[PDB]
Amino acid sequence: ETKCTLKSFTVEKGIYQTSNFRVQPTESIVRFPNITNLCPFGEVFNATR
Amino acid sequence: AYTNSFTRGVYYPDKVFRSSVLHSTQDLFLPFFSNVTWFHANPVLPFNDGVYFASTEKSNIIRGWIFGTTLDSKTQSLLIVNNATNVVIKVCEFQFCNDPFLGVMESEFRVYSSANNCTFEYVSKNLREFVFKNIDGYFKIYSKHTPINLVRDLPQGFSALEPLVDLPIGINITRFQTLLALHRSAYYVGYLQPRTFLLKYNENGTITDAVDCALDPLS
Amino acid sequence: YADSFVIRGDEVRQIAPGQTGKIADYNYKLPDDFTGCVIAWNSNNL
Amino acid sequence: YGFQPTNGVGYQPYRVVVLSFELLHAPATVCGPKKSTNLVKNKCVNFNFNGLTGTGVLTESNKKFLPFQQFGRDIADTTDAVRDPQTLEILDITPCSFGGVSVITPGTNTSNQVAVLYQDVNCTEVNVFQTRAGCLIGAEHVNNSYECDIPIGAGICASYQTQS
Amino acid sequence: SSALGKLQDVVNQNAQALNTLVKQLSSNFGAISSVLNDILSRLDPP
Ligand SMILES: *[C@@H]1O[C@H](CO)[C@@H](O[C@@H]2O[C@H](CO)[C@@H](O)[C@H](O)[C@H]2NC(C)=O)[C@H](O)[C@H]1NC(C)=O
Ligand SMILES: *[C@@H]1O[C@H](CO)[C@@H](O[C@@H]2O[C@H](CO)[C@@H](O)[C@H](O)[C@H]2NC(C)=O)[C@H](O)[C@H]1NC(C)=O
Ligand SMILES: *[C@@H]1O[C@H](CO)[C@@H](O)[C@H](O)[C@H]1NC(C)=O
Ligand SMILES: *[C@@H]1O[C@H](CO)[C@@H](O)[C@H](O)[C@H]1NC(C)=O
Ligand SMILES: *[C@@H]1O[C@H](CO)[C@@H](O)[C@H](O)[C@H]1NC(C)=O
Ligand SMILES: *[C@@H]1O[C@H](CO)[C@@H](O)[C@H](O)[C@H]1NC(C)=O
Ligand SMILES: *[C@@H]1O[C@H](CO)[C@@H](O)[C@H](O)[C@H]1NC(C)=O
Ligand SMILES: *[C@@H]1O[C@H](CO)[C@@H](O)[C@H](O)[C@H]1NC(C)=O
Ligand SMILES: *[C@@H]1O[C@H](CO)[C@@H](O)[C@H](O)[C@H]1NC(C)=O
Ligand SMILES: *[C@@H]1O[C@H](CO)[C@@H](O)[C@H](O)[C@H]1NC(C)=O
Repeated sequence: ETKCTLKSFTVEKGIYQTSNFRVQPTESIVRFPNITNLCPFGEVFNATR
Repeated sequence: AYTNSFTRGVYYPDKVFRSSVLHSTQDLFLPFFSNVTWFHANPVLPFNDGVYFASTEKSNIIRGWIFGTTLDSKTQSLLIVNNATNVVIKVCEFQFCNDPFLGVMESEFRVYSSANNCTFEYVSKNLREFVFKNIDGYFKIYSKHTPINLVRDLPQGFSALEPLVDLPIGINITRFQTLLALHRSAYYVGYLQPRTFLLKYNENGTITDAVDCALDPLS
Repeated sequence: YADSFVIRGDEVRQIAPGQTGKIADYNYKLPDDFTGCVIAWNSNNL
Repeated sequence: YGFQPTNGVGYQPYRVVVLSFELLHAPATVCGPKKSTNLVKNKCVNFNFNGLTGTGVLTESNKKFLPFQQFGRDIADTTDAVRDPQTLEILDITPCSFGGVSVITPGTNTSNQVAVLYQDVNCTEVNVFQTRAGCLIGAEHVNNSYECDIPIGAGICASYQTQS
Repeated sequence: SSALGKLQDVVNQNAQALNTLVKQLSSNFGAISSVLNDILSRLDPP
């Protein structure tokens, strides 16, 4: 990696920034308010007449 | 009569918590040191952009407001009421008495005479401030209840108003009124304009002070 | 590459670089990095 | 229709419901019931609370919102806390570790050995030596003090001795 | 114990610049939002 970022087959002594690093998200989560109402789809699909 | 607010009508303009900081906002506020009407005990007022509304008593003479454009049929309006039981929000097309009120036997409610086409229902001294605004079909209501150590005069001090309600109505509004409980056996009205304020947040996240940035050169 | 076929007269605007449509989303796609010409002429007489 | 129970299919009564979704020009209205997955802590995740979308690691906190307040943010206006809409508990948000990587070379004309520094990263998240400049792998920590040869930082330097 | 303004000013200038850098991550520059997860959610790739 040093040879790539320095564009050379020889490198001299030193300290060289070559890349970055970061941790990746393991999974995904979702949160939302409880349940309420949700509409009563039982009056039109559940009528007696 | 007319009176002077001092630093009144500050509400939390969003749900965001903030620790000890000074945050700057642009919104619709009641400017500091304003010219607020005085009413004793009432008439049809305008709305035009939000409303501040305080009131003072130990009994409960102020029993809600009524809103809308025509305050009658042929167009829709809101109605917010409170008998000795609890609040009753309602949205129909009404027929409102030109002088609507409720009595105090204790029989009452000569307010309207029509409740057609209802599109929303709901049922269930002192200083009681309210801020009413109406943006994008939502009718927002902020409020605060502070205890005065007077009976019925507008005091001085700072007290921020916390959001109460949110109604996705869609209703147009151009006018509003008030409702009072008669005798059978004091309130103010400010208006809101687009201002820029500087709010000081406590470490618990409450607004303790503010600066109106268009009052004077120091501000 | 000459791609030759026949379509309904409506979705002739469905043969274009970058789009959404029932013809473009299921039966034929062109990349947004397209480079070439599109020719269409009517046919119910054949 | 004179419906009768002994009718061939295609003459028996069918009940029909036609749902018609319309979109005038209001601000919003009815929508589906958003899902709700479990809530983990102490891992870099992709979270989503009500529409607040981001990624990071969630821990439990010592803040106290106001009952109407739904999330917190700091100076520079980044979200650094949140309330989750079912437990009513507030959670700290911390970005998921990141940094630079530097390689320490004694010169390719002398050796092919290298050491690696992971800048301001704790060593657990990557013999192994913890500096204040980060986590350093591939270098031995001696106890003597020489002149500085390659600067690591915060008072630490590295060098090719004897061979390592 | 009861003057180091030249040292305070270089600290203040650097902090004032670093804050202005971060506060620019929330401007549109003429776009629909400031969030890439909002342009990648209500717009097709083209
Ligand atoms: C109308 O109401 C009935 C009764 O509440 C619902 O019937 C249920 O359907 C589920 C799934 O098919 C079954 O597991 C239950 O056993 C049914 N109920 C009973 C009492 O047995 C029906 O789903 C409702 N219709 C709609 C459209 O919601
Ligand atoms: C949402 O519903 C859940 C049901 O799982 C509620 O969870 C309970 O919360 C109460 C607090 O009021 C606790 O006393 C119970 O021990 C909890 N039970 C379980 C199974 O978790 C939750 O309270 C509800 N949230 C809201 C907003 O009402
Ligand atoms: C409020 O405006 C009215 C308008 O005429 C004016 O008479 C009154 O003096 C004003 N009050 C104050 C406190 O400025
Ligand atoms: C209070 O007023 C509402 C307005 O409709 C009414 O529904 C309610 O019944 C009233 N309270 C009582 C005790 O009747
Ligand atoms: C509103 O009420 C009037 C009179 O009752 C009626 O003619 C009209 O149809 C109603 N509105 C709707 C949308 O039905
Ligand atoms: C409110 O009134 C205005 C009058 O200028 C009208 O144009 C507008 O459509 C009304 N609001 C709604 C939601 O229709
Ligand atoms: C609220 O703020 C006060 C003073 O700023 C502080 O003493 C207190 O600990 C905070 N939290 C409370 C009262 O829960
Ligand atoms: C680098 O390598 C060359 C070839 O082996 C050698 O001549 C030179 O001395 C080296 N440079 C050093 C040791 O600094
Ligand atoms: C690194 O992580 C360990 C493990 O929890 C912790 O004890 C330590 O305080 C962290 N920081 C340093 C500088 O070691
Ligand atoms: C370095 O010296 C300290 C003396 O306090 C000692 O505790 C430590 O073990 C030594 N480390 C090595 C690698 O010799």
